[PDB]
Amino acid sequence: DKDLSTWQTFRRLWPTIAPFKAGLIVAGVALILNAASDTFMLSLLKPLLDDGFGKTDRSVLVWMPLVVIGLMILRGITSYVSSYCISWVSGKVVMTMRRRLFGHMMGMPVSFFDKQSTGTLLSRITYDSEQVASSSSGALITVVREGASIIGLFIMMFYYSWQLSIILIVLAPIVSIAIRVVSKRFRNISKNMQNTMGQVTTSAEQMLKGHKEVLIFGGQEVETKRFDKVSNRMRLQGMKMVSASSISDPIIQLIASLALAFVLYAASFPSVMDSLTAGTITVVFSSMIALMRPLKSLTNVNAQFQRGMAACQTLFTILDSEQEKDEGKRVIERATGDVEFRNVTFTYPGRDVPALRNINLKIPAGKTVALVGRSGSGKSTIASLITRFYDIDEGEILMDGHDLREYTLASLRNQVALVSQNVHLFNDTVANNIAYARTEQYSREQIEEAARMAYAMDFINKMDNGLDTVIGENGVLLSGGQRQRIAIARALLRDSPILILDEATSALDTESERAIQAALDELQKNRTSLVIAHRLSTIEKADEIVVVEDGVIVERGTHNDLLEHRGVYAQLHKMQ
Amino acid sequence: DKDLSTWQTFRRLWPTIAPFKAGLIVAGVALILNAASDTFMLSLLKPLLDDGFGKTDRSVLVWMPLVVIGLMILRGITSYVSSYCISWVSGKVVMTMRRRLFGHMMGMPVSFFDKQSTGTLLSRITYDSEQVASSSSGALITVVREGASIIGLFIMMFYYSWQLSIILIVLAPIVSIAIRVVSKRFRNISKNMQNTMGQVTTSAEQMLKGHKEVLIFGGQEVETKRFDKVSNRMRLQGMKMVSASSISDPIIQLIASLALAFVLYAASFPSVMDSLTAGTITVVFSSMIALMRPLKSLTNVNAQFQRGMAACQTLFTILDSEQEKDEGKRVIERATGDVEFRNVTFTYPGRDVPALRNINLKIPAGKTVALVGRSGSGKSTIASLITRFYDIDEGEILMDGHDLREYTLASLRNQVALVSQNVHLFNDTVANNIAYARTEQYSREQIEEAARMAYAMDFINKMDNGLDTVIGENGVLLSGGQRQRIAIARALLRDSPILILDEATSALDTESERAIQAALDELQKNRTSLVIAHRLSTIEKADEIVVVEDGVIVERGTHNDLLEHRGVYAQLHKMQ
Amino acid sequence: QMQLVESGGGLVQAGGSLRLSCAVSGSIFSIITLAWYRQAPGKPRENVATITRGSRTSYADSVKGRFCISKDNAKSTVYLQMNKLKPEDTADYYCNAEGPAGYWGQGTPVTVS
Amino acid sequence: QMQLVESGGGLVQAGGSLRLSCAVSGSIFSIITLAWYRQAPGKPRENVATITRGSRTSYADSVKGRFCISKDNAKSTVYLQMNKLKPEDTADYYCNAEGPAGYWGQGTPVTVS
Ligand SMILES: *[C@@H]1CC(=O)N(CC/N=C2/CN3CCN4CCN(CCN(CC3)CC(=O)OO2)CC(=O)OOC(=O)C4)C1=O
Ligand SMILES: *[C@H]1CC(=O)N(CC/N=C2/CN3CCN4CCN(CCN(CC3)CC(=O)OO2)CC(=O)OOC(=O)C4)C1=O
Ligand SMILES: CCCCCCCCCCCCO[C@@H]1O[C@H](CO)[C@@H](O[C@H]2O[C@H](CO)[C@@H](O)[C@H](O)[C@H]2O)[C@H](O)[C@H]1O
Ligand SMILES: CCCCCCCCCCCCO[C@@H]1O[C@H](CO)[C@@H](O[C@H]2O[C@H](CO)[C@@H](O)[C@H](O)[C@H]2O)[C@H](O)[C@H]1O
Ligand SMILES: Nc1ncnc2c1ncn2[C@@H]1O[C@H](COP(=O)(O)OP(=O)(O)NP(=O)(O)O)[C@@H](O)[C@H]1O
Ligand SMILES: Nc1ncnc2c1ncn2[C@@H]1O[C@H](COP(=O)(O)OP(=O)(O)NP(=O)(O)O)[C@@H](O)[C@H]1O
Ligand SMILES: [Mg+2]
Ligand SMILES: [Mg+2]
Repeated sequence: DKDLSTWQTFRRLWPTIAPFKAGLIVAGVALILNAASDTFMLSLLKPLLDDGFGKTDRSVLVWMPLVVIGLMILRGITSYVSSYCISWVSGKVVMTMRRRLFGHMMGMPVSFFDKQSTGTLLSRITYDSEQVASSSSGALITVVREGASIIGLFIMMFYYSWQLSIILIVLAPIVSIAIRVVSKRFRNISKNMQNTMGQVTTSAEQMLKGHKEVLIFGGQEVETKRFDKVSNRMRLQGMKMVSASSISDPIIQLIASLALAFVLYAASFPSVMDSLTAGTITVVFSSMIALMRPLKSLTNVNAQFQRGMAACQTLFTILDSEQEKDEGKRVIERATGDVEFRNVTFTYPGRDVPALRNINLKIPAGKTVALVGRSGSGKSTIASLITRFYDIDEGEILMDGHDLREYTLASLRNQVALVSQNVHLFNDTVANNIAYARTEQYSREQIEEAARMAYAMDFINKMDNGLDTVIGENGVLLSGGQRQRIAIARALLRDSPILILDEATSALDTESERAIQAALDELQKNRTSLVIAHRLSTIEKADEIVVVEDGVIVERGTHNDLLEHRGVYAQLHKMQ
Repeated sequence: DKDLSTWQTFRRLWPTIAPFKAGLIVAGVALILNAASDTFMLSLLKPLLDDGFGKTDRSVLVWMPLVVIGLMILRGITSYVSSYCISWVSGKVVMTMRRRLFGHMMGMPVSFFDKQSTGTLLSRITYDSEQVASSSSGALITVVREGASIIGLFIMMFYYSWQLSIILIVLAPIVSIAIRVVSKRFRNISKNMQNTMGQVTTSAEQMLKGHKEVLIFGGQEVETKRFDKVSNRMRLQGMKMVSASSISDPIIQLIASLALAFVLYAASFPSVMDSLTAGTITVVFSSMIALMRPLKSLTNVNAQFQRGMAACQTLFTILDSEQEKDEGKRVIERATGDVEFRNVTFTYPGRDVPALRNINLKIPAGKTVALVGRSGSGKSTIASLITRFYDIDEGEILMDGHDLREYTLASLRNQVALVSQNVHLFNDTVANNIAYARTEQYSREQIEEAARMAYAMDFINKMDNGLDTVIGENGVLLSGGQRQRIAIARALLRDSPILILDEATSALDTESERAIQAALDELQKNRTSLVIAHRLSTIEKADEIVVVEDGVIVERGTHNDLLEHRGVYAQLHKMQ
Repeated sequence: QMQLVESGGGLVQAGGSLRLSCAVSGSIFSIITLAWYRQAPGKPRENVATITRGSRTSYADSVKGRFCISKDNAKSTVYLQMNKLKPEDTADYYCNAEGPAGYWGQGTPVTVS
Repeated sequence: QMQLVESGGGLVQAGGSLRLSCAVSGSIFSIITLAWYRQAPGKPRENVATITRGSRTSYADSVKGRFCISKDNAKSTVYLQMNKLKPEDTADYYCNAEGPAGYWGQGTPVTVS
């Protein structure tokens, strides 16, 4: 990170604020009128006192109450207008920033999410954006509303007697440098607090997602001690912020009151008095007194504003990170399905050992390739390379004769349907899980046909509402095989030219697996398929069986040929 | 969310604040002195004007600057003290509330988490507690400071001329009822905003946790549209808050300025003037003007302060929900392992159909029972009942002859080690995952021996740092079989008298599964075990095989006897 | 608790026919597995017939084609129809519910001349 | 690309001994599966010997106990030692790398008198 300024963060924000200039312009006009009303109301002491209540004609006091009430009506109207317009613009800007942040996170590479924690990014969405919102609404309204008041008081004081606006001038730069120093301090503390809040969210999220492990292994004390640590650190950094703010405010108040001391001392001179009455000074010492109150408001709201300025700076740094590399530009309507690995070598980020070494694998159109091998040998990695979750080091992966990097990511991933090894469902009705991202495109007859092909219809008919049954947060209201079959139906609904089954039948019994296999045989007789299997009963009819070991292909063939040749596959078949 | 007033929420908060009374007492004293300094400073117009600058002796102006500077020093010191002490107490209280909320969530039943979303509870921790923190620090400091200033001004005005403190008295109740109405409105809007923020967090969390499904199925537009709705709703509710605040403030300002109009009108009378000089009247007019500025501060921070009050009310409602029902009071040092189901019937919450019907299942000490059956038949449910995740309807589950409900939950769950069907690992090192909640109790030799028994040592030796390798958020930096074997080692490290393997070898190949089985045979020759298996090769040596179907036990026996008798199990064995 | 009592025959002639019954009570009768075992005077218990939820019968080879096992859901009763009996079939017959480690009957002797 | 060339024998007498070689290049030689196939003039290709990563050799029953397959990691070469040859073994011999659908050799005729 690298701090900027308040002006510099507003110069970064400006392209976002530009579409909403009208609200800002009317808010600025209303702010000017509000400051004018305040200053004019304070400058009523001069006629009230000089043109005495009984010394001079009461003509002033005849009309003065109506003037006060009218000024208050005008000030109220302009205060409403300025508050509402600035808050509307601020809400719009914060909404835009939140949406940009969400889209940016959705566009990051998978390797980014491997190295992160959900709590940190969730904190970026929740805590930092709420800091921007709170600051830019409340603290910004107050800052502008006291700055205008201070400027009005300065103008009035310089108008009545400039020989004291001179001390105001000589004291303004000191206040400016003090405020700038304290603001930099505040921005640093705020960034620290953002990191600590990310840690707090990560701690709570880890306890919540692993609740069953906490219970079963008795991890209550450890989780409680980790939350004690992080929450105490959050409190201590908040106290750092408070210490800075409450040591800064009295110093600035003292500097500002040196002006009041100077005005009293200067009036103590006889060479300055007798030039002005009692009433001009009735305005001037009333105005110094009434100036020290907006100063406090301004300084006191500075920490809250800087909590928003620091959050904005953090979001700006995030919003120009590198997203998923997408520099291909040829869409594909429907691939034939002819995927070919050509001498590819892949190393996971930060791992220094190849997960795959020299993979020369052809997956012809309409043929099924089965990857078998021991656990940890690199089958899910091949499946992850086909969908471009990770990018390879050497070699080429071609689809329809062109490298995968030549296509658009959306266009490419439209050609692949994947049942992953770790099934993830959503908190949605069974029907909105089978048709996850295409609920407007697939009818209920198509969804029921997919659910029937995945052997999921019998258990769905027994549920509370059928296809409208809400399943839990991650399908938690289902058994493991039922979650697997819903994921299978989700993949089978979309007639994608490439289907990848990454051990799709691990949680299924044998009869269920055989029914699903019977459906797959008829449905996918002409679609490229890649089955990753540990059970060799699932892949006996594959057109080519590929045995992976430590990341290299150790043999390839059909079931009958691989049963002869007495290789690795014959050993796997024998021990099963 | 049934609302309480500000006083009532402080009366609920008080038992938490009571341990920190000292900070509050010194803060109150410093607040009193600060208000006295402010009022005294403002009351310097009467001698400065009456004892004129040149009309009377300058003896006043000889010393007045030093009085002003001394008052400012005193004000500054007391302002620092009050701000710091109230912020310290507030931080302590917010930390305590956060810790109570975390402990409460950790103590809820599993059925509670089934029906919830992680985003809602995470929002409770992050957003609501941050609202309490921000309010109780900033808005509370401002509210008490401005209240003290207002009371000081009232006292001074009533002191100089009570014939105008009478109008102050007649206007105070109107301001009170206006503020009380607007505050109730603010708390309602704040509770709505808390719910909307829970929805925002749920949306972002669903996108993050299901990122690969979003990518593979092209769900970017649907997720973007969802987030657009929720973020726009959050903005609109914020605008509701702003509308209320900015319509309330001018009305209260107008009511307060009616007092200024009255004072000008009353001074316009000749029967009131000539009783007091240009002095007391100048001070009275200045006091009304300077009173209208704390009123504005009070109302703005009332807007920002009722958010904290509403968050406190929500947290209070949460902190007295029903936790997991734990009314057993006999600890067990180490159960023999003799678990017995006695005619138990179980229905999942809100399901109206029994998941288990009449289960009469004995699991003798030192004996292995294998549960086999079709998917969705109720095996993981039996495993979930043994650990008391859910409580049964009829029948009894006994352990060592006593009902499971007679034991303490911690004591009971200390006797069970479970490899669940859906493996969950923590983002830490491998060694801190194997020894999850007992990192201080198990040595590295014990952890390596567990990892060797789970067949995990060969792949661990190949990792970057060995047992100190950080695995991803959910073990994402591992293959599926490697996550399974780390969970197996985690369970095997603790020599628990009851071991439950809920399809612990689904992601393993056959040789890996056979090595793990060989380790289990020697290690668990005298420990009660319950193996839930779909692969019958895993459970051929179980002392009793139990076939579950639709929630009822359809046959029981040993492998050789169940192969004869040609029942369900013979059919399962034949088709495999 | 589940209990079941046989109501069978006694002495019959060779080549005759017998029909055994065993009323099962206190059970989910439509799901559990029922079977008929027999015990010769010296030999251990041997399975004779089994019926499952789908009325999937399956007989032992030594008796296949002569016996017939069936169950009446409404009456909650399981029947063993014997045809063409032999002296070697003279044994004590037990009904069994849900597996060889499940619930047994008291027994009903059957004698063939 | 992986390529492999046999350097074998020609005509030998019955009961003699032969040793075939096949240098494998461009491969992860220590992991992949190597095998020797032979093709009689009329018969289709038949597997003769296979060796795997652990040097786990397997021999066709028709030739078991007479042949011996081995590989030298340093030289990246796989050997087929033949003993007690027969006229029925006269065929064209191929080395194969990683499976029947993998990479094949050009062939080396072997004739036994
Ligand atoms: C239950 C009792 C019994 O006797 N069993 C075996 C008898 N096998 C029969 C051969 N059957 C083949 C067609 N069966 C389906 C229709 N069955 C009626 C025709 N059966 C003659 C040809 C007449 C029989 O009673 O049984 O004969 C009706 C039936 O379900 O009963 O092999 C069979 O069962 C199929 C038992 O299993
Ligand atoms: C590779 C080439 C070959 O000839 N093979 C089979 C030969 N079988 C042998 C039987 N052997 C049993 C003990 N062997 C382990 C030690 N072997 C040395 C002792 N062998 C005689 C008894 C001498 C042989 O050369 O082979 O004999 C060393 C060895 O690894 O070679 O069955 C066997 O192999 C085990 C092939 O597989
Ligand atoms: C965080 C929520 C805030 C929402 C409400 C914000 C209220 C205050 C917003 C205005 C702040 C001052 O607005 C100020 O506008 C000028 C307008 O040209 C910007 O000036 C900008 O335009 C020029 C001219 O094209 C460009 O060089 C560049 O984009 C930038 O310098 C300032 O950089 C910005 O700081
Ligand atoms: C989140 C904010 C954290 C910091 C908040 C700082 C402000 C705290 C002060 C709030 C005002 C004092 O609050 C007030 O305390 C008194 C005791 O002194 C409590 O009163 C207590 O004693 C009274 C009188 O016997 C009994 O009703 C009862 O035993 C108990 O409620 C009030 O219930 C509480 O309303
Ligand atoms: N995201 C990742 N980052 C780093 N290493 C990884 C990652 N995923 C897998 N690996 C490792 O890469 C290697 C290849 O594994 P992977 O492709 O996941 O295996 P697999 O063969 O599908 N395993 P399995 O499910 O157990 O049968 C193994 O060492 C993994 O531990
Ligand atoms: N938390 C839950 N709430 C409601 N119903 C549930 C819940 N968990 C499981 N079920 C249902 O309860 C029944 C029993 O299933 P469960 O005990 O999970 O299965 P299982 O026999 O272990 N099958 P499998 O997980 O495939 O090996 C099934 O209908 C499940 O869908
Ligand atoms: Mg895998
Ligand atoms: Mg299960």
